[PDB]
Amino acid sequence: MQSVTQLGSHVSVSEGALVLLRCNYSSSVPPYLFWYVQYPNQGLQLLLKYTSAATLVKGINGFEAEFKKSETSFHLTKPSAHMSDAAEYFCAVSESPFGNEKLTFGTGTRLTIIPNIQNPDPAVYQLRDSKSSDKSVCLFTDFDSQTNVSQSKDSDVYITDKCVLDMRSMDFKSNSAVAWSNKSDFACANAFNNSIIPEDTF
Amino acid sequence: VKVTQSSRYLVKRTGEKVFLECVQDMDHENMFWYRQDPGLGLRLIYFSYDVKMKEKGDIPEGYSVSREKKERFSLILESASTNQTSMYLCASSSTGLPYGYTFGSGTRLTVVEDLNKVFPPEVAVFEPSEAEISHTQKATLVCLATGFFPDHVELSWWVNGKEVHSGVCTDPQPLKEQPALNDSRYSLSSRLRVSATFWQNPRNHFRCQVQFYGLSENDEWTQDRAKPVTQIVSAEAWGRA
Repeated sequence: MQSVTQLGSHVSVSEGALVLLRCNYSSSVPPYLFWYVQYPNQGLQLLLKYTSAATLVKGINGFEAEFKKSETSFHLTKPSAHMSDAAEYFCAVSESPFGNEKLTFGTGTRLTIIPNIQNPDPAVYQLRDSKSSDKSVCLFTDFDSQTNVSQSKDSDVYITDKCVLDMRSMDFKSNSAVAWSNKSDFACANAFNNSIIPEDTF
Repeated sequence: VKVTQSSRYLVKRTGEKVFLECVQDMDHENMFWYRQDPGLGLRLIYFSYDVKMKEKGDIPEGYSVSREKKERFSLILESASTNQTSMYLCASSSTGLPYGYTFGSGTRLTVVEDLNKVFPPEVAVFEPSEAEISHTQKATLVCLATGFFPDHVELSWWVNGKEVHSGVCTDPQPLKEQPALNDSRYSLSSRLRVSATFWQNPRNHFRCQVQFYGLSENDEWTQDRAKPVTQIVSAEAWGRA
């Protein structure tokens, strides 16, 4: 239980690919190690713990970690990443076999999973709900994860980054970013601009 | 078998002295207060191994702690600064039981140099583009939440009175409405996607809900405008032919 580090504060992996989250520790005494995950909205929750009860530990949500004493490591793996694995992950160490007595945490690894968009028809669309006041949002949606949305240049125009929604029942996922302004000389058809696909429909 | 913290967010002014409680129903000898910052994981401020006992963590500087009864663990910031702006996490455990830590569920605290800067969010919804509906037979409604400081909001979607999680994405971080102003205000957007038939059925109801967390009733102002208190701002829209 002296210290812990998690090299790699941010990991982005394709849906279905291998997940690996680093953990290394130093301990003057026998160490006991723990992995916690923190889902976007909720709190911290035990994924798995190691006690001197066996080397390869199996934990919740399809994860596993190996206690390799000869590298001072306890890396977290899952063979095939699921959208629902997106979260922050923390490695801790304790002098107690059960994690009763103080835990020292590492700094966290933010895991981001990249959806595999199957059949992309990218497009920019104009939405205005006719409650209509200081109103006009533009939706760039249904693009491939190759595509990143770059920030604004005109500092009085707002673009939000891409986000990924999943309509579970139709095994259908899709990416979107939103853009808006109150400015009268602002058009959906020239609002987004960057790393953008020719086949964009309108 | 829960550890409860006193408030889920709070707002406070630079220089003020602040008190967070934590409480637990498991008869636990051990209680800990950490803080959580991006890039820095969890850092232990203070802990306590019995009633009336205390001991500095890795970063006690600026803080003080109070264990009065076996069930309570209060953390106290001697004088708010913006580097005590953080998410504070309490945990408790038993010496004897083999179960480890139970964590509370956070309190976010933001500290500002001027209480007049806090605002609720105005919440508009935007109805799908006709052109999406025809090209794809789906229907994306967008919610914007705007004019909030500080970044304390919780946006949810509700479809005929039942909340929904399938078909939703919300910005993980908000953007700065005015990127120069140190204490610039904030906006957040979310999306709700449904099959166009759903959208083309005025028996179906959608509401964008935005729970904000600002000033508590104890706080003191009189600007002409409503006291920016914890609240739910919604907006809605019905199905359409």
